[PDB]
Amino acid sequence: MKKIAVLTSGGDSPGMNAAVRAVVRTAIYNEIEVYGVYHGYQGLLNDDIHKLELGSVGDTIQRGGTFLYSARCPEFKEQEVRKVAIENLRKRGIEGLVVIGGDGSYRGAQRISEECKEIQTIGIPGTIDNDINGTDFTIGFDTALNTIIGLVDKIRDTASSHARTFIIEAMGRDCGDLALWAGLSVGAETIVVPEVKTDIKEIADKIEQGIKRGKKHSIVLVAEGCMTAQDCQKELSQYINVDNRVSVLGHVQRGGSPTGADRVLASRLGGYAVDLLMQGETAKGVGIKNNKIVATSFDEIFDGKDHKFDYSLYELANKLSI
Amino acid sequence: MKKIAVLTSGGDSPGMNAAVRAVVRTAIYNEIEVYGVYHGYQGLLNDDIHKLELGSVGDTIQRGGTFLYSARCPEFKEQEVRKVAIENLRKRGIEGLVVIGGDGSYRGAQRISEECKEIQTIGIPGTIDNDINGTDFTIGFDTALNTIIGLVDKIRDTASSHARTFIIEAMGRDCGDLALWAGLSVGAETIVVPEVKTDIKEIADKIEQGIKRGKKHSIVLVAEGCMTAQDCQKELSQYINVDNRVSVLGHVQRGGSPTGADRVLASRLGGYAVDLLMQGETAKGVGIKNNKIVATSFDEIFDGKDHKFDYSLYELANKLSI
Ligand SMILES: Nc1ncnc2c1ncn2[C@@H]1O[C@H](COP(=O)(O)OP(=O)(O)O)[C@@H](O)[C@H]1O
Ligand SMILES: Nc1ncnc2c1ncn2[C@@H]1O[C@H](COP(=O)(O)OP(=O)(O)O)[C@@H](O)[C@H]1O
Repeated sequence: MKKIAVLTSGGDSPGMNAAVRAVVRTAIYNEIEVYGVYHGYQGLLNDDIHKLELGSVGDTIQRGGTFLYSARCPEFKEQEVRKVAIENLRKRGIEGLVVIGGDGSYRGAQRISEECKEIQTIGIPGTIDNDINGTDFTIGFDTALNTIIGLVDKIRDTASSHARTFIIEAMGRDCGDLALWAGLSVGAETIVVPEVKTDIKEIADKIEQGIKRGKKHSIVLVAEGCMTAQDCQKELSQYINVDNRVSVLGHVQRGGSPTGADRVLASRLGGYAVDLLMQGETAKGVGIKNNKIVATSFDEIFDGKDHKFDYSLYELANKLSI
Repeated sequence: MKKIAVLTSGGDSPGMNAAVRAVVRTAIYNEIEVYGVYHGYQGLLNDDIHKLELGSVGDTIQRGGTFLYSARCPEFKEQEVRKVAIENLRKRGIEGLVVIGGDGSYRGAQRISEECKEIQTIGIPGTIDNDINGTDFTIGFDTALNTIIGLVDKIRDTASSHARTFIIEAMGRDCGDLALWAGLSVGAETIVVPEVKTDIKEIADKIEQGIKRGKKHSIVLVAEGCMTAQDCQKELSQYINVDNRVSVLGHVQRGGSPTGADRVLASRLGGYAVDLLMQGETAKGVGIKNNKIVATSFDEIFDGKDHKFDYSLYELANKLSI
C-alpha cells in the first residue's frame, strides 16, 4: 500500500474536509503517498489527480463542504467509462482508493474493486441523510440536525407574534431520521416522515385544538422524502384554515462547519480507512455501529435495509408534544 | 406509581431542562402527578416542592441550565438530615424520585432508596464531564464540546496574527474526554489529560519546532483535572519562551442551549426514567451504552471505573497534529 487516492462524491456534507484531512495525515504518517482526486468521479475521468502533502489539509477540519470538490458523474454507471478512471489510477501506481460520500458513491467504489483487483476501495459515509447500512450515524447528520435547530429558531425569532403554524421542510432524501431528531429537538407538534403513514386529519385536528387553546408558533416538521412543505400545507387546508409559513430549508442543511461529533467521527473513520487499506481490505464501508468503529462489505451494505426507523423515538416525540 | 418528584443537583449541564420536560410530560401522559423540587437537595430539605403541569415545562427544551434550580447541599451526607427530606416526600405521597446530575447526586439518591423502601429513585446523568459509569455519554457532553470549539474560534479570531501558542484550560473534572474530543476537534498540537503522563519537554520541543517552521496560532488544550493552563504555561517556560495566551474557559462551558444530541439524549433518558419507575425499578442510573438505552444499578455505577480512556483516540489526535 504505497499510494492512496481520495475523493468526495455526491452532495456536500459537513465533515467531508475532516475526513480527507484524516486520510491524508494518517497516510503520510505511515509513509504512504496520497493523491487528491478533484470533482469526485469526474476528476477521476479527467485525470484531475494531484499529490497532497501534510499542509494541503491544514486549516480544513472546521471547513464545511469539500476542498476537493464534488460532482455528479452519471456516465460512471457505464463500464467502458470506468475503464478510463481505472487507467488513470493505475498509471500512477495508486493501490487504494477512499471514496467519501453516500450510497451512490459506494456503488462506484464497488465497481472499481470488481473491475480492478489491483485497487483496494474503502467507502466513508459522508452524507447528512443518515441512510447508510451498517453505520448508526453518517458524517454530517449531527451537523445537519443542529443546522435545522438554528434555522427553526431564526424563523420563529423573525416571525409575527401571531403566526400560529410553521410548516418546515427538512432534508433526509428517503430517511426520516433528520426530521425525527430535529422535530423532537425543537418540540414539534407533528413530524411527517416516509416511515409513518401520515394522517392529515389527525394533524389538522391537533393544529386546530391548539389554535383554539391560543397556542402560537407551532411547528410541523416534514421530511422531503414524505412530501413537500407546500403539499403538506395544501393537504392541511382541506380541513382547516392554516398557511402561516411554508419554509423549505434547502441546501444550507449541507453547508456550515461540522459539529464536534462530526469532526471526531470523520477523523476516526478517515484514519480507519487508511488502516484497512494497509491491512489488505477492500470493498467495505466504514462506520460506527453500537459505539464500535466497524467495516461492512458493500454487498451487505446494499443487500437490504439493515435496521428500523425508530418508531419508539417517534412515539416519544408525539408524547412530549401533547 | 401515583406521584413522582424530580430535581436537578450539582453544576448546571445543558439538557437538564430537556430532561425535566421529558420526565414531566411522560409522567402526566401516564396519569402520574409530578412535583418539581427546587434548588436540588436543599429544596428537598426546605420543602420547596411544587406540582408541575404540562405547561410548566413549555419553552424549556432549548434553555440552558435548570429552571428548577440547583444547589450544593453538603449536609445531605448526614443521615439525620436526609430523614427530613424523606419525610417531606412521604407526607406528600411521593412514590418515585428522579435525580438529574452527576455521580455525587446519585449518592444522595442511593441513600434515599436505602433509607426509605417506599420511594423508588432513578438517576439521570446530567453533567458535562462524561464521567458516569455505564453511560458512554452524559447529558451536556456534546454541548460542552461545541461550546469549547466556539470559544477556541473566538480566541483565535480575536488574537494578534503573530500569537504563536494558545494554552486553553477545559473542564471535565477528573476525566479527560472533553479535552480529548475538543482537542481533536480544533486540531490541537497537544492535549494534556489526567490519563496520560504529561511530557512537558516533548510538548515544548513540539511548540519550538513548529515556531521554528513559522507556525502560528497553535493550541495546547488542557483538562483542568491534569493541571491549570497557567501551570502548563509556567512548566513549558522552563524549556522555551512561550506565554502567548493563557485562557481559562471556565463555567460558560456549562451554559448555553443544548445541542440536538443533548436534547434527544435528555428526552430519551427522562422518559425512560419514568418508564422504569412505572415498572417498579429503583436505585439505577440510566444511560446510553453501545447505542442502547440501559439502566445500571448504583452499586455497579460506584463499584469501579467501568471503562478506559480511549488511548487510541488520543493517539489518532497526536497523529493528525503532526
Ligand atoms: N450505481 C452506480 N454505479 C456507479 N457509480 C455510481 C452509481 N450510483 C452513483 N454513482 C456515482 O456516484 C456519484 C454520486 O452519487 P449520488 O447517488 O449522486 O450521491 P450519494 O453518494 O450521496 O448517494 C454519481 O454521480 C456517480 O458518479
Ligand atoms: N456521598 C453523598 N451522599 C449524599 N449526598 C451527596 C453525596 N455526594 C453528593 N451529594 C449531594 O449531591 C449534591 C451535588 O453533588 P456534587 O458532587 O456537587 O455534584 P455531581 O452530582 O455533579 O457529582 C451535593 O451537594 C449533595 O447534596
